[PDB]
Amino acid sequence: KVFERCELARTLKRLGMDGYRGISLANWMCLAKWESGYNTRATNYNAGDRSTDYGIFQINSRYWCNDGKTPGAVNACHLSCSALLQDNIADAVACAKRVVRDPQGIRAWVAWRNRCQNRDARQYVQGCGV
Repeated sequence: KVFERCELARTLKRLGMDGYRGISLANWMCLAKWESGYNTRATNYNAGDRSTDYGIFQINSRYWCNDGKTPGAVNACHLSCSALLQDNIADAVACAKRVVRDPQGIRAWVAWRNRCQNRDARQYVQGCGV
């Protein structure tokens, strides 16, 4: 499913992402925008290390979910990576929450540093009623 901006904004808020571990909703919106373009079926194979990024937040199979083919991987979210490709994003959200409970926080995603950190991210939630 490809979410519309405000549609996703409202959904994330209801799932309790606003301010989760100090991360504003606008930051989560910026992250999903640059990782998948708000697309839940997005997948990306990293030929360099044999891992795959799954779903709306492009969560990596080496640490967060199990896909069985990634060498020396763990499954910290205790989820099949398949769960991160559903239209309902409840599981992807529960896993993103797990990722940021680690010391790096939102910085775990390099794309966040390049495209979101120290920027005016208001634009991602403006006019959405959240």
